[PDB]
Amino acid sequence: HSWRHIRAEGLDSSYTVLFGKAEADEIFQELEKEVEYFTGALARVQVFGKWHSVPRKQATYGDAGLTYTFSGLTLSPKPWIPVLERIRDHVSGVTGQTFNFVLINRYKDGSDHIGEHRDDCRELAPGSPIASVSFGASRDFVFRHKDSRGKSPSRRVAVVRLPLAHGSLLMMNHPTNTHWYHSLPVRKKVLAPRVNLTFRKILL
DNA sequence: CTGTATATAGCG
DNA sequence: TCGCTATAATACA
Repeated sequence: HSWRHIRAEGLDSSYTVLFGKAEADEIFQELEKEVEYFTGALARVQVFGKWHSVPRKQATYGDAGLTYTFSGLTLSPKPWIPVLERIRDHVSGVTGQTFNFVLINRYKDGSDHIGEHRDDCRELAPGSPIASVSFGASRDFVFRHKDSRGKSPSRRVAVVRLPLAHGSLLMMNHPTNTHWYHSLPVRKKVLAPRVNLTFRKILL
């Protein structure tokens, strides 16, 4: 109900805290108990011609039949579990949006990270918002405009930086993900784990 | 003078 | 400790 609006050219997101500390703690504990992360061949991706194990853990849950593909890796969704349905439904209630899929990224500490990218799958329903819900350690989240990259950038739109707190929701609305890359950079001083859930509308 | 795109290495 | 550019080899359009 009270949102910090994050706006810039082609950037339209909003940030709010959904859950107090006690409730966020319970949910975090239950996520740590219940979520099953991919391992092995389902945790390696191909970027710039080389394969790497991802510097974090990932899981996908959602409706049957959906798939999620990026960087040479295809993930199939595990059936929904109660903790994930409760979060999905709370976010849906607060936003008026619906989601049929969630990507979970877990960062064991500040050395786990995710590189710059846009969430612009073919399988992502056109114009649908992405709901990013975070539990555990606060981590810095960075938005960067496509045109501001690489030595002599075309222009210089300033980076937008947000800490995402325990129990928070970041809604990324169209067309944020057509124009802006995001990442979760390494933060060596962070010692504790963070679990991020990104709820999405995926096309069958 | 001139295609576009994408995890760590190797700097500074 | 952080953040910059270049780019593991292709795959396009």
